[PDB]
Amino acid sequence: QMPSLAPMLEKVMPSVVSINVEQKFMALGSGVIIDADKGYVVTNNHVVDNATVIKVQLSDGRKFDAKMVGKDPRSDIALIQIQNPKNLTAIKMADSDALRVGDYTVAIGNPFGLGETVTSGIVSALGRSGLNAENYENFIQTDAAINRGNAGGALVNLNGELIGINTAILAPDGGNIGIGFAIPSNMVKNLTSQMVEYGQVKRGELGIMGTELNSELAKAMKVDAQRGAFVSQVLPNSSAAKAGIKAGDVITSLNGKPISSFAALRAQVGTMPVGSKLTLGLLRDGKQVNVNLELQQSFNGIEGAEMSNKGKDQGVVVNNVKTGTPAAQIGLKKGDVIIGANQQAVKNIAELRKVLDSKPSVLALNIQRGDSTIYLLMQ
Amino acid sequence: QMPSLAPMLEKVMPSVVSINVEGSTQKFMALGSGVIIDADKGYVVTNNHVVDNATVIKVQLSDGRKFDAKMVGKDPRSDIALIQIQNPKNLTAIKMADSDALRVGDYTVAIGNPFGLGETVTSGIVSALGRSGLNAENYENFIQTDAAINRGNAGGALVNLNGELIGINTAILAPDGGNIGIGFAIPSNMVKNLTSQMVEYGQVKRGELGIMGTELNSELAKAMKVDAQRGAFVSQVLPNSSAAKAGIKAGDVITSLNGKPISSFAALRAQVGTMPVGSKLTLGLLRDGKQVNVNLELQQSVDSSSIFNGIEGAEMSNKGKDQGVVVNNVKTGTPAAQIGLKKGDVIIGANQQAVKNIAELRKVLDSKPSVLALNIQRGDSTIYLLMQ
Amino acid sequence: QMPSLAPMLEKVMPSVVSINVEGSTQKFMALGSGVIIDADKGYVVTNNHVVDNATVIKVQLSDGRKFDAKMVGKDPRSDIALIQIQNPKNLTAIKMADSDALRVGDYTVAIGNPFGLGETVTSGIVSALGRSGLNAENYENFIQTDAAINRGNAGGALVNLNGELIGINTAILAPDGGNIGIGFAIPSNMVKNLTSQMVEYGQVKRGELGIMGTELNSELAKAMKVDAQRGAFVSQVLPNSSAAKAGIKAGDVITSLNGKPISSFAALRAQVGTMPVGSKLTLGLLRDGKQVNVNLELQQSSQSSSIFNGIEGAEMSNKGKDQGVVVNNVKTGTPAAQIGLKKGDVIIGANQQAVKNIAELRKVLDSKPSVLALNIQRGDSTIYLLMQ
Amino acid sequence: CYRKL
Amino acid sequence: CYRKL
Amino acid sequence: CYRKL
Amino acid sequence: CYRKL
Amino acid sequence: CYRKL
Amino acid sequence: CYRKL
Repeated sequence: QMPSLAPMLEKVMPSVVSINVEQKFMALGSGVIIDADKGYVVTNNHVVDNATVIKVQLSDGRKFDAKMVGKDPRSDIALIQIQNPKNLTAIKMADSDALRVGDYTVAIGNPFGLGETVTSGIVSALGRSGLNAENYENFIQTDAAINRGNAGGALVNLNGELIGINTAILAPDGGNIGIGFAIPSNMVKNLTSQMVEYGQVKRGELGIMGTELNSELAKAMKVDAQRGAFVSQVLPNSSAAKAGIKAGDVITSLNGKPISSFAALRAQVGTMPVGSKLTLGLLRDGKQVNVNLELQQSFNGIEGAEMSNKGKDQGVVVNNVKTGTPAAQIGLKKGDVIIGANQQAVKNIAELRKVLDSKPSVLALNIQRGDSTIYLLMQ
Repeated sequence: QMPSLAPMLEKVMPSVVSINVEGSTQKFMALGSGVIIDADKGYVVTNNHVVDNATVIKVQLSDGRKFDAKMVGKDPRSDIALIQIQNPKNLTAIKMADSDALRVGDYTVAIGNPFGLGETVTSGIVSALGRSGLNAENYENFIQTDAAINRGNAGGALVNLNGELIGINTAILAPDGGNIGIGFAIPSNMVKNLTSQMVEYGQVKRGELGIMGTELNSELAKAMKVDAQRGAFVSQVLPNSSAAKAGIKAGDVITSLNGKPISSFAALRAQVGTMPVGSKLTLGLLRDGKQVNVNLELQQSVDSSSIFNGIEGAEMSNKGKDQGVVVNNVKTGTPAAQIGLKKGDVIIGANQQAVKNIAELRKVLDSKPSVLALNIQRGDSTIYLLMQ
Repeated sequence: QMPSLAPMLEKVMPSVVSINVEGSTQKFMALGSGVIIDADKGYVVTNNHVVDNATVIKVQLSDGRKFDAKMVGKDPRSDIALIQIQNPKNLTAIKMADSDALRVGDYTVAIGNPFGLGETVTSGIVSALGRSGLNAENYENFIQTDAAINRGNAGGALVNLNGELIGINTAILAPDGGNIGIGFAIPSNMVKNLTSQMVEYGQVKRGELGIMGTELNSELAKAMKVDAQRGAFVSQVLPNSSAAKAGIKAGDVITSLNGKPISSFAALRAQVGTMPVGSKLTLGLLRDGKQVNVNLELQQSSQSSSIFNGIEGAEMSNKGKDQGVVVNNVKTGTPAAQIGLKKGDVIIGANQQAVKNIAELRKVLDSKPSVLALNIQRGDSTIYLLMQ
Repeated sequence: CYRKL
Repeated sequence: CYRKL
Repeated sequence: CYRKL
Repeated sequence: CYRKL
Repeated sequence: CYRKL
Repeated sequence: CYRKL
């Protein structure tokens, strides 16, 4: 009687695939099915970007065809949808936050195109980042063998539950040296499900600026922790400000979970959708501050200026324009009142909508800068 | 109290050996490892590329004892050889296992001698099954393992957690020549078969079925309205062959072999090319929707590239009632083309040698003469023709 | 509820650290890893070669707590350093394990800071035991592991499944600067024995057996009719030696150490090359196949970077009764060539201080004035040498 | 390519 | 080097 | 010392 | 680019 | 090549 | 060569 992974893999290999993409290059890679009925496969953006055609090949041989659904080069998750899908198998999600260093992991992919290959390992570490400076990364690190083409693959725990998506490895020679990274499930869950509802990743930000907290700062500012998130300035009029986070604060926990580094938290919340609420654990003057927040963005308006009605049927008013915006480049200034556009007397923003919804190549606005009568031109 | 592989490796490791081999051509020394199949006889299986072109072969057991051992057989079309020991005394044999039970998920423990360090053990799992195509010519049904394997691991054992031999490791995939999580092993059931042919015959009785085919992709099953996506599409059914005798249809797809599914053609092609000329096996089919399983037998297949020895250009056989060798071959631009061997011309032979058959030629060619000059005659014209 | 290393790694991982040294030869900085041996003292063990040329050494804890550390010593002959944490508070020390209980096939977990990433964990198995012969100078008895180990895993921990230290990770065999599945680590008992001397003395007391010898291969075993194919062969025994007293003659084959089988001479060398002077030990040996046992202890061995902490060119020999800082070895082109003095003769008179013993140097050698003035008596004459 | 069996 | 988040 | 996959 | 060893 | 690390 | 323990 010998233990084996073949019972767990028998149920899980159907949910991983191989993907092929096609001056013009032809790409290898791996993806994983999220929704059997609709045929959603997730993978890394760096295999399915610049894709003329997307050809998915399941575990059994069946090639299919897929189209793009969303993309997110900042975290490197991209979603495709299989066309005309029949008899698909969806992998079961796992909650990454239950991962611990020392756990066992299985990496399924399509390395070097050879075919669906399985490789075992353990959780080398968690919360790794700093390899791509301008990138959201909260990587799971595994010593499970992973090579070219295994990207967008599956990292599942011993129960076949998806804990993460294999992404990048550190390897000077171009072959795995025992250091393989993966994006956690919980981030993939947040990024994929956003691409289905909205098509893109809408990831507004709360308004903290700041930098990593090093053990040297612990001494200088009487801070009990050596790893966290230090708040330089809070943006004004942002959620971070409204919630009462101040300069000189230290962030220690996200939703009760501790933080590894500012670069990780910067990624965990970079994948959360707009308006998500959360609770941070702060540290001001060595005392625990718990906050509650809500993310914020980065008709009844226009590209650069804000238009509201005024009076009965008289016309819409530009109430403020920010300098440098497109609507300030076209010349609209504070106080202008639009009575007609393209020989069409306008009242409300609704008669202006249908006129604007014609999407004409030119806009002649019969505004009233002060007491005078002028025309303004846009597009 | 811990888990460990030590109890299994404690009893299996004496059955894995190191191999140091010396060739004479250019002369070289090469490193490797082997597996003791038979204790008394001393049959030690190894890789063919490990042991070819070798004047002196010495085997070093797991103990530290150095032996001598000459060849018993070889087969470079599937990369398996066999050797046997000088004075085999108190050896230990490995236990074979059925490679046809392995699944993608089982744990594997590799053994061998990388970089001549000695007997090193590695742990891993069966990464995938039925791997072929990395070298298109030879028979490949490789077990893929992430167990670490490097230079000199070849001929080493790959054994499951009981220590039963499930494979002989033969290749890796390494862009820098260092293991990066891909090992390739030939299954023990292909190995047991060729170790079984090299004992009784001394060579391999190249079996022949009588079909042709090509790998069934997912495209063919769409239009051919075939249910399965991976199989073997029997394009050509050769006539008067033992294959055709079973009623093998044109346009079928073989999907079963001993009730065991089939990964790929080049795997099924490989799975069959490792068998004796008089074996009997079953094949599951799929003609129009009926899975008709048919028994079968293989029938025979005398190569002449072994008479060339570097000047191979074309195919020469035997004519009539040994009137002479044969030149049906018509090749241009080959190593046997600048020397003007055209069609329809064999004679007696070279250096005053009566050559009327392929064997009579081989009697005296292999006396290694400095220069050899044929006697071939085209039409009525008796000519000569010189080599070396 | 699946098997996992995480519950064991919860407690042991704090005992693993990362070290970051700066120094001179220049300018350079490099990184390694370390293992907390004594919690209350601040005793970190590491690899000597990550510690060479060290001005300032800053450990970093697993939780991000940074510290400072001064050396307690070094051992360039076994590549084991040891260091002392400055102002250590609330540390955790890792438990040891008996390397004499390790068998090939047991499970291992490698901990370090590879590539400056952080505390990275890898698992593997004991690939083999007692690998050595990578550099003749050093006493090595390494453990081979397939656990991934890379640059910065230096002086890391390698542990069994109960979190008990078995090895200090030292070197990898990898042609292309990246782990290919071979890792080497100094066993625990060796690290335990060496560190133990490094606490009391800040140096290692080298005690010798007084025997010469060489590796016994199976071809010499044919020569002497000895039934052992590996072992330790005895060339000659020195007079007035602990071994010569015991009854060791030329022509004996050492087969065991304290009852434990012997893997090689290189291991026998490295194993007792570390034990402190006067350590009792039993040896099993083979004289004409009559398997004779004997016991003995070690005696003293008899016949710069120990003090300089930066330049290992010269070699401070024994002080002497009146003399001091005698030296018996130096290489041409060393940092002991810019200085002016040579191996052939040396004493002391530093900075107009009547000084003779190596300890009396450092009470001014640590004072670090702007300018140093040696005063050896090269030959029969008096001279001086200046510095800084 | 063409395949023989 | 301060990064907004 | 910078790579991606 | 497959190496055999 | 052997690598010390 | 020849080494001395």
